[PDB]
Amino acid sequence: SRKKNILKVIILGDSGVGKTSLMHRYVNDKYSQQYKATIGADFLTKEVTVDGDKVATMQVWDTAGQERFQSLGVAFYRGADCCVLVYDVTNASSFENIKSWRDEFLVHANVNSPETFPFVILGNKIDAEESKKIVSEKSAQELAKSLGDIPLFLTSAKNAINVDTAFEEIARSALQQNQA
Ligand SMILES: Nc1nc2c(ncn2[C@@H]2O[C@H](COP(=O)(O)OP(=O)(O)NP(=O)(O)O)[C@@H](O)[C@H]2O)c(=O)[nH]1
Ligand SMILES: [Mg+2]
Repeated sequence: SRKKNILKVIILGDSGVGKTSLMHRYVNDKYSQQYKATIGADFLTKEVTVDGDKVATMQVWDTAGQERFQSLGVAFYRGADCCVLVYDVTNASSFENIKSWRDEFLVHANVNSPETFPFVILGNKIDAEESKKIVSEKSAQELAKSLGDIPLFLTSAKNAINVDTAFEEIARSALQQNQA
């Protein structure tokens, strides 16, 4: 009935990049222009089908990007099946911080094979005006390759662009990690 081997997904990234917006666009297909800043760590669940015939339940964990609001530490990272690294295409420092988030996860999630553990990078706010978008796709692809050929998706939680495609890959990678 209730107890399931869920697929545990952690979403990480700087404050302001749109992690909460992405979680709500994925799980509830809704977008609110103004969410409160996230404090601690909470999750939502979504039942999904992976690649046509596998049913699973995703547990998507949303986290606090601001250090003053990280009041739960990082122990909840353990047991994760996939880690999502979000940057804002309009914010260079959020992009520059992607590897430190990857590495923070790796130190504390106690995964057994860091080299094969699935990461997915999301460059969010691709709907922004072109003049505001300062992180290039080319630059993002270079980083994703350098971190181990991790998948990169450009998204908009606001306009519902590519969040479904991205989480299709998050779900398939999570399931593969969960079952291997
Ligand atoms: N243009 C645009 N703005 C977005 C998009 N997604 C989120 N935003 C804005 O980015 C801002 C931060 O969004 P939010 O989801 O709360 O970010 P967060 O990463 O959860 N912040 P925190 O880490 O503090 O909880 C808000 O102003 C939000 O409206 C998007 O796809 N496009
Ligand atoms: Mg948030």
